[PDB]
Amino acid sequence: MIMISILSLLLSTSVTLRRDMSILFNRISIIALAYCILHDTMSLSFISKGIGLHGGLLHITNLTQIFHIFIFIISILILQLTSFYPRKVWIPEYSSLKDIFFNKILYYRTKIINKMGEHMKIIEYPLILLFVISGAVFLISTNDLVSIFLSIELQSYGLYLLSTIYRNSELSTTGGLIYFLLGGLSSCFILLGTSLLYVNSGTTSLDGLYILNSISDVNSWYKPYYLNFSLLIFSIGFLFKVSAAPFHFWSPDVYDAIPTIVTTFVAIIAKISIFIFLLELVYYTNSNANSYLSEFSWTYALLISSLLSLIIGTVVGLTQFRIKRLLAYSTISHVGFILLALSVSSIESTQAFIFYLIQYSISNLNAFFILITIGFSLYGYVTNNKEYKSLLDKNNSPIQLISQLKGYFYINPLLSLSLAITIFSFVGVPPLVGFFAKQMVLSAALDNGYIFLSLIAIITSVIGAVYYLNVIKEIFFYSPEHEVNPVLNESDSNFSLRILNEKNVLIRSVLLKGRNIFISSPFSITISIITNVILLFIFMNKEWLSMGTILVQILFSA
Amino acid sequence: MSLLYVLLIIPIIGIFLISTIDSFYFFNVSYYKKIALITTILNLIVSLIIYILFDFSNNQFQFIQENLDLSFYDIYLGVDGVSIYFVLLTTIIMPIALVSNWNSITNNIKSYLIIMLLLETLLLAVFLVLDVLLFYIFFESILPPLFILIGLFGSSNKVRASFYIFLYTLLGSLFLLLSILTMSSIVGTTYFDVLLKSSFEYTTQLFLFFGIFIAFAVKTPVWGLNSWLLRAHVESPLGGSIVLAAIVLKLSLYGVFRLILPILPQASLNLTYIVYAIGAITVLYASFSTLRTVDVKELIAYSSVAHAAIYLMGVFSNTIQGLEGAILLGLAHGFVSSGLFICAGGILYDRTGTRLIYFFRGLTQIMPLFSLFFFILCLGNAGTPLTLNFVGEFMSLYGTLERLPIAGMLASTSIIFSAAYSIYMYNRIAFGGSVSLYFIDCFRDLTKREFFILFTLVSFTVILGIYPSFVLDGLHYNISSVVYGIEPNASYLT
Amino acid sequence: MAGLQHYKIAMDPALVRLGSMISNRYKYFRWTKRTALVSFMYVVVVPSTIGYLAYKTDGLWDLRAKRRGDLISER
Amino acid sequence: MVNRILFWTGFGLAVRFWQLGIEMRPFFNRKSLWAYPLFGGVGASFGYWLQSIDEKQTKMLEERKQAILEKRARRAQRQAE
Amino acid sequence: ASSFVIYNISRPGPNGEPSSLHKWFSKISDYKDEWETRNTLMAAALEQAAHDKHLLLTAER
Amino acid sequence: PTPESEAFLAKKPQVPPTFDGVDYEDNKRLKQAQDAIIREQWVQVMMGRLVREELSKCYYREGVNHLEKCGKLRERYLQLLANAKVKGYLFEQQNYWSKEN
Ligand SMILES: CCCCCCCCCCCCCCCCCC(=O)OC[C@H](COP(=O)(O)OCCN)OC(=O)CCCCCCCCCCCCCCCCC
Ligand SMILES: CCCCCCCCCCCCCCCCCC(=O)OC[C@H](COP(=O)(O)OCCN)OC(=O)CCCCCCCCCCCCCCCCC
Repeated sequence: MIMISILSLLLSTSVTLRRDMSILFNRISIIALAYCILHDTMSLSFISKGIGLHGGLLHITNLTQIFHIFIFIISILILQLTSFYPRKVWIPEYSSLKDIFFNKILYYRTKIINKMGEHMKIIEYPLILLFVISGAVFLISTNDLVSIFLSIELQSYGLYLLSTIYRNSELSTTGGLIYFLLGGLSSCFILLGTSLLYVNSGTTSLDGLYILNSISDVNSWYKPYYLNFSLLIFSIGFLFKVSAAPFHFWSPDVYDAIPTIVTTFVAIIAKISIFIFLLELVYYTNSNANSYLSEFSWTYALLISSLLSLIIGTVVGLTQFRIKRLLAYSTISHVGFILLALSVSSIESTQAFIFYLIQYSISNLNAFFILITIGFSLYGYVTNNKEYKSLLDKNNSPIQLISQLKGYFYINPLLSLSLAITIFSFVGVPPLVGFFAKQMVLSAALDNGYIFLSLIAIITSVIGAVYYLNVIKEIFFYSPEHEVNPVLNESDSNFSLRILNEKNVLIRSVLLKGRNIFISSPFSITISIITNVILLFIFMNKEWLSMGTILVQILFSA
Repeated sequence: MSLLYVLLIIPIIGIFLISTIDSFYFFNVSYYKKIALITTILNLIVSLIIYILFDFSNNQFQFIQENLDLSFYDIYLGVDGVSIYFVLLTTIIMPIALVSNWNSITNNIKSYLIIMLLLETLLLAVFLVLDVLLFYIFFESILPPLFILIGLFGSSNKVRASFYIFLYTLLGSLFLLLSILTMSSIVGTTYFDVLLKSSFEYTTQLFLFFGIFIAFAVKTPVWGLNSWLLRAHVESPLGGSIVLAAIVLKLSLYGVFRLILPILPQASLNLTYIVYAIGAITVLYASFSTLRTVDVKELIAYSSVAHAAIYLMGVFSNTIQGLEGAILLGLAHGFVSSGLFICAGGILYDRTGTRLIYFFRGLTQIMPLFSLFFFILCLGNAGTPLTLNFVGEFMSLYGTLERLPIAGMLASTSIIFSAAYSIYMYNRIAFGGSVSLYFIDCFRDLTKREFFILFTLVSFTVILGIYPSFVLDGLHYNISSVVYGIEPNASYLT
Repeated sequence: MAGLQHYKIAMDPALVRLGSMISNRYKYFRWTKRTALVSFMYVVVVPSTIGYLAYKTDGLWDLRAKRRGDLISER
Repeated sequence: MVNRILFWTGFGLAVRFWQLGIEMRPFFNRKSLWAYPLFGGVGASFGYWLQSIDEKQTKMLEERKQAILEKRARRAQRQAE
Repeated sequence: ASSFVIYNISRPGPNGEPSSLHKWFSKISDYKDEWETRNTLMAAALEQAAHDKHLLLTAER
Repeated sequence: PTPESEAFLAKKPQVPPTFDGVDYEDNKRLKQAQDAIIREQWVQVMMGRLVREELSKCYYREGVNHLEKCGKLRERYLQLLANAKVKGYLFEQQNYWSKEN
């Protein structure tokens, strides 16, 4: 279905040059991904460690199909950013169901809703978006060394294209160059690792590699050192793509330079596909008998990177003043927790891994959604701050500095509380979902004898909390630097709105002002659902946690 | 709907009404303050109904509601003697905290009341949960509302204060969380009725003890880990300060009864000489330090440190008297420290705008109602008899002396220095010359509001100081369950 | 000065300056011979002394119902 | 106090409340009042669905536990020799 | 005056039979075995719940 | 003997004060055992309270002759002071001991 949509969208896109079609194409991509969820919901009625498909080059598991749906749902939520205008006009005289569904309203919308904004004029943006999704879901379902390489390039090349698709921004083309150049080096290490597996084992099949690993784990002439060493080189390339330390330098630069709406997709979708792919490869290569194999296990690169990410993510975030660089470093610290759970290969840690990945993706999505919504809300506000005037790409990244959030609690108190809840979920304060995620990882690491890493995880968490608190302090402890726009409410600056019936006949005529210009419903509702999932998780945890419990039992089923 | 769940629900309804009433009526700020106050009053009324029905000699948790729809993280509530009086202290204190700020907020009043009401639900949840992870979840849930209370309504140095109280508490609690997770892994559950039944191995108990004690020492606080209290309790708004000193300090004390006395008795017995050295050091170093403190609220904040050391020494005495004294002193300190913060942060700081003790002199001449209550609270802070502060200090110190005499004698010396710093402060403020020449305007005496939030606090300490049996009657059988030891001829009856 | 208007005080500059120096003093602490010895006396020795005496004498005595011909020493 | 329908009816009610507060739109204007039944109706539907999911999850987890005691039994019985 | 009045009328009287209001406060707070029944089922249910997790968490890889 | 009041019917321990034979899995019986431990300890101690009470009346009634007339009441308290102390159930619950050792 994703492939039919890509081909069908491309054909419809090929024969048009109208940039006013961009919003419509984004909405059709939402509809198309909804069918993809339907076809994969249909496919979960079986219990198996895996079914190889299509000549054995692909495979399907219950885990694979669950995370296809999650990738689809995250992509639908993100696609809203380019499918609905950021602002709307609301009035009590056009709020009934008979109104929204039988009557129409008319006003000069173009300036109010930013009809011609850059993020509403890119025809091919939803199409490159679906290309990345195809690479991500193919990587999850990959069963072969060549399939691994093709899927990772497919996802990677699309992300480079998305970082540059805003071709008139000097920042975006610069960020696209950086990701491609360092990303291309990372892809050599993946190809080198895959090639070294093939030249030694004689197979591109992951099944066969697992069989070779399993027999060689006994307790002479062809001792299989290649498998751990190759997967070590192979894993390093995947650590770059999740921005794990010490391979993380690119992301604070790339995430800040590319537009925020692009950053939302680019910084979320890629970690889910790589981590899920790594999870299975960690399980089937994990030696049981303490032999010479286990001492050279490639998974120490994951444990070292988790350690290095816990320190770099929290320490370096202390001095960041630009909000997008802070989120990049906040992400690095969270992949430190994710990588600890992947490294401990226990039933408990795999449940913790599965839960942590989903809740962090939801939470990081909220932070970006709140940050974009605050940017779209400042339209009716002005400021005289000299720092804000000297910012580059203000239209692509309206909020660039933490100081821009100063006194946002006095501009929109409830939206500021949603930001605070999300950030407090990042620190791990109970009873927020973020706490329960960190709690499961720590309990699983503690139960497996990972005491030293568990202690560094708690210590770095206090350091990380400092810059989290620093964002909250700017929003709540100070009065804002933004003033409401005088000419929007000046007792005579009122624009007109017509309310018309099914037959385009006038019903009423109302004069409106800037205080009638609100945030669009898609963004407020998405923030409201996710914020309440974060806050109220303790009453809704049974099904969500039981899903991962069952998934791990299938994976571990002796 | 259990009475205990009613306790957690009323303050949430008050939050709903506070934040929606404008859609039904520009609403006046007086309305919000009246909704919040009545909300806390009905919560107090429910806690009094529970106490009438409460049974003093039952080893079953009372007023528990059957869930039976088990999930991963379920909230079970129940109450026995050790938790019943902390619940009452929370319900009595919070209305007084609301009145103590009636006139002194003047901005973001909706946010102040919603934060104050939420803090009540969380703090009550701490004392009512029947699970060790549930305990931790509520002990920590109060940091973000506490962080935002100080920053929104605190004094000049409220940024450094809010960071200190957040990061100290989190860092210590993270070590308590590690200890709690080890317990749940070995036992499979943190529910009280089945975790206390278990028996941990000595070295496990040893490492479980450090993790928990590191958190309880940051929260006591012990001397040297008390920077956060010096900053937060002073920079906080008056209502925040009352809640912080009279309720939040008690969570570590109540947590010693549920997390270490029943499960870690060997570790507690073998490590008392370390707890007592820290407890003895805190009694002396804090007492000497508050003698030289020049900010009136910091002097009163620093007194909390010295008294918290005394009931921290009591809970580790393994004696019936020390444990009863520790709860009675923690309760007594709740009323008296609340009154002393109202006297300093509410009465003096609203009149003068400063808290430096250098500027005050002879206040008795113009303010005889303030001095009358201030003296009675300075007597109670000195452990004078007919205050609940003496009964708690004497019972807490007797247990400390019997368990380990060298620490008892040193902790006893606090009878001198508590008096010393309490009366010395009292004289430099109420006595010690005529009215300070720095005051240009004359000052008015207690308003009716100030008189009645002090009369209420001095009534509770005095009545409980003459008849402490009201509280001791509901602690005798439950306190007995946490004692560890046996007599030569009573053990192993046949 | 604060949110709620207070009475007019003769805010003495010297006393105001003294109360600010105290609140800012922590920023100027330094490690020297004096400050290292005092900080080592209060934090280590005196506490470890009490800990030594508490450890050494834990269980040394019991006073309960002691009579003539029966000592107080328990160990 | 964990009822799937009551909780999720309220969750949908809370989503609408938080949404209107985020938009800084009035919480209760009479022409918009159809939305709370709608939000709570969709919320109730999500929780009837979660009911069926929880039922199937319970059956499958219960089946897995039996397989786990079954595996331990036939391994222990094999060790009797 | 109220303290003198209330104490006198609350006495059990020359005989050991309780007052009219004394019997109400005992009937309402009966709980003869209610806390003993409810607590036992909760403890047993959570003990089994801890057992099921112990099975799943320790399953052979 | 003093008749057993209605109050001293609802709180009588139906079980002996011991932990031998108790299945710690079964909650009712373990809780009853803990109840029997504590109540026996408290019952033994209030004996000292009544003996102390009687000795007080004896002391005043006898004045200077208290050193010679109140002897039996003196010793009975001293024995109780030597033995009776609420020590809890927790040690005995967690530590079995046998006399045939
Ligand atoms: C028993 C388990 C309970 C689990 C949690 C259940 C929910 C608990 C409460 C969570 C948050 C609820 C928020 C309730 C207030 C929402 C209504 C509202 O809009 O209040 C607005 C209020 C004032 O703003 P306003 O009046 O609009 O502007 C006037 C300017 N002149 O502005 C405010 O009131 C903001 C108040 C400050 C922020 C709240 C205190 C800090 C909270 C930190 C959030 C993250 C941690 C969440 C912890 C939840 C409880 C543990
Ligand atoms: C600072 C105070 C410190 C107090 C410390 C504790 C007390 C020790 C010091 C006082 C010593 C004597 C105390 C009073 C003893 C007598 C109390 C009394 O009034 O009893 C009479 C009344 C009925 O007698 P009754 O108990 O029924 O006898 C048969 C029962 N078998 O019994 C009653 O129940 C009636 C109770 C009436 C209310 C109490 C009366 C108190 C009298 C002293 C009041 C002092 C405060 C004055 C307040 C301001 C007055 C202007």
